[PDB]
Amino acid sequence: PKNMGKTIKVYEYVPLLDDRNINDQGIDANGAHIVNGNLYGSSKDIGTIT
Amino acid sequence: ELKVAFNKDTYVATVLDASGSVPSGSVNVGTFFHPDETYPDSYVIYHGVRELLYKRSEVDPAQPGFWPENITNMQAVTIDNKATARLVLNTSLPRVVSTIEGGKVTLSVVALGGKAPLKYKWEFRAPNASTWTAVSGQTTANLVLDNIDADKAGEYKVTVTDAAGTSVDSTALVAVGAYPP
Repeated sequence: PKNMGKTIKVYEYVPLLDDRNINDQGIDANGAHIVNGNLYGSSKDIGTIT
Repeated sequence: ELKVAFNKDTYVATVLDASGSVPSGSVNVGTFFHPDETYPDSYVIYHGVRELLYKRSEVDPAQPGFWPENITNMQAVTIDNKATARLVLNTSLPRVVSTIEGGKVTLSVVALGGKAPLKYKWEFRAPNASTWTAVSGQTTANLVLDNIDADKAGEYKVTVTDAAGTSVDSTALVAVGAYPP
C-alpha cells in the first residue's frame, strides 16, 4: 500500500525441535538450567535424544 | 545468626550455626535469626530458609536473583538442621506463690536448649524498687528459700544462659503474710 514505506516484512515461526530456535529458557529433566532450550534440536541421533 | 548453606545438586539446605563449616559442595546463601528479633515465636527455620532462597538463582545458587529465576520450589529442598536447638524453658516459674513468714518457698526452672555449660542466674526486686539485685550464692536451677522473712518478698527472676550467648528468663512474684511480732 502507498503511504506505507517501501518495505514488506513477515514473521516466521520456527518449530520447537529444530536447531534454529536456540534460546535461554531451558531446564533439563533433572532441574538444572542448560544452554539449549530445544529438546534434542533435530539431532536425529540415539544417544543425544536419549 | 544461623548460617544456611545450599548444594544445588542434592537440594539440601544445611542450616549451620554461626561457626559451622559449609559442606563440600554447598555454598553460603545467607544468614537469619532463628529466634526472630521482633517476633520471636511466630516463624520457624523453614520460614527463614524460604526468605533466603527467594533471593537466589536457579542457574547457580551462589549469585543473587529474584522472581523469574529463583529457588521458590519449596518441596525439593530438604532442610538438614545442624544448628543447636533454641534455648526453651520447658517448665517456667509459677506466676505467683504465697506463704506465711516461716514457710518454705522453692522455685524450679527446667531448660532444654543447646550447650554443654548451661549456667544459671538469680535476681531479686523488692516490691517498691526499680533495679534487680543479684542473689548471691544460688546459681543452680532450684532456688530454695527456707524460713522466709517478710523482707525476702518481691519478684525473683532466673536467667538460663547457654554457652555462647542465648538467654531465657522467667519471673515469679513471692508474697508473705507477716503476723505481728
